[PDB]
Amino acid sequence: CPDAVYTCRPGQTCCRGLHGYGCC
Repeated sequence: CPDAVYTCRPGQTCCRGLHGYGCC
């Protein structure tokens, strides 16, 4: 999931981004 190191908001959805994974 994107919530591994990056910074996002609580309750985000694991959405495959350009860097492999990103917060929806």
